[PDB]
Amino acid sequence: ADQLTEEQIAEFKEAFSLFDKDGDGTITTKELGTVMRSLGQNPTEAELQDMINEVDADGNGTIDFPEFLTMMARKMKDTDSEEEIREAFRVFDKDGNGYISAAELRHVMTNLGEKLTDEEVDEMIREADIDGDGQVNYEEFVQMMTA
Amino acid sequence: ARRKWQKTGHAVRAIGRLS
Ligand SMILES: [Ca+2]
Ligand SMILES: [Ca+2]
Ligand SMILES: [Ca+2]
Ligand SMILES: [Ca+2]
Repeated sequence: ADQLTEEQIAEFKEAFSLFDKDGDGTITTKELGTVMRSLGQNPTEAELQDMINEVDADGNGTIDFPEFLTMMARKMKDTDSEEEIREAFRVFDKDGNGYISAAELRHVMTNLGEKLTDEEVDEMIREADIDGDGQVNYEEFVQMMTA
Repeated sequence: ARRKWQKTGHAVRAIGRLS
């Protein structure tokens, strides 16, 4: 499957829910801005609206799941994925040492709306640590952020 | 944990596509 699967749709819904923090079924400029700040970007008002406008098929000013899914499923050009992942690493690696610690991971995840347990943080670190050196580096993060 | 990484990655991907 290059094709859209039920599993993929369910994963995209889980991602949608991370944006739609009030659970009302639509992502507002306020909700999009909050997630972007958690990931280290402070978008302007017009950037948020201009971005929403490009995918806002029904013209209501906010993004519903159908619109989000269409965006995520699309066969695309210039997705900015590699560069966005590179940039996102910076909020994880807050001390700039090139590695994401357990504490660092826990901090970003809390900002994204989690309350992860110690076991989950430790498991997330261990899973990413494919070279087995005890730590999580940039290339390891990249593999997790395309899993 | 794997699904949590995937959710995070999909959020970043969504911001890229939106950008
Ligand atoms: Ca909402
Ligand atoms: Ca809409
Ligand atoms: Ca670090
Ligand atoms: Ca490692």
